[PDB]
Amino acid sequence: EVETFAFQAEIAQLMSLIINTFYSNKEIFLRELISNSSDALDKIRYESLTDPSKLDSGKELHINLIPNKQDRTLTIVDTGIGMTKADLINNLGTIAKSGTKAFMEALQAGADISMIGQFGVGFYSAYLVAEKVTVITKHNDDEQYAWESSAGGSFTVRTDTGEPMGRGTKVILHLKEDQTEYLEERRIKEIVKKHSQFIGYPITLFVEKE
Ligand SMILES: CN(C(=O)c1cccs1)[C@@H]1C[C@@H]2C=C[C@H]1C2
Repeated sequence: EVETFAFQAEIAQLMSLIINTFYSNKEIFLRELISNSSDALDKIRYESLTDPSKLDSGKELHINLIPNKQDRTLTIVDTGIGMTKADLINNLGTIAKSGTKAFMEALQAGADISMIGQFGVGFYSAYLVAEKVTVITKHNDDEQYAWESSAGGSFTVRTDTGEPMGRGTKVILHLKEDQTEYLEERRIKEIVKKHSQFIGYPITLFVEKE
């Protein structure tokens, strides 16, 4: 059972601006997604101080970067707090409406796409490099869900039947054909060192077996 939803109009306009604007500095997408993972890890770390049982679904707090040249995917996995169904369908998009409006005003005033994280809508920079994004997520208070979108104004949410995650979020970037540099180990290392060197959780870059 797959449910299909329209993006709010502002968010659809934002993703079309991200997909259609000429902007060469695409690598900032990785900083934004790692920043999101770090925030999610911060959240479960704080909550577990007053309720240790929140870590029953996994005590390790980390971020894994998993390129896959065969599937042409880059996966960012964290063991943070995860996202509920209502987060996916309504809450986070509602919050993103004001930040989207502010970011688009700033872009008219001379800002540039690299500043997107200062508005809280950095996730959508994934569409700088990805033609489709799948998000698998598990919150302690809800079931495991798959969110997916190829832009175009709509997204889907379904219950996930894949491997159980425990707790956290997995962002699967289905990369555009000309963005496969972000599958290369030395390129990912360079980007993490440049933009994410002080993230307070272990970031493990998986290497490919082939
Ligand atoms: C995956 N995703 C996130 O990881 C975060 C965005 C902002 C803070 S976390 C989002 C959930 C909903 C589905 C995709 C977007 C909107």
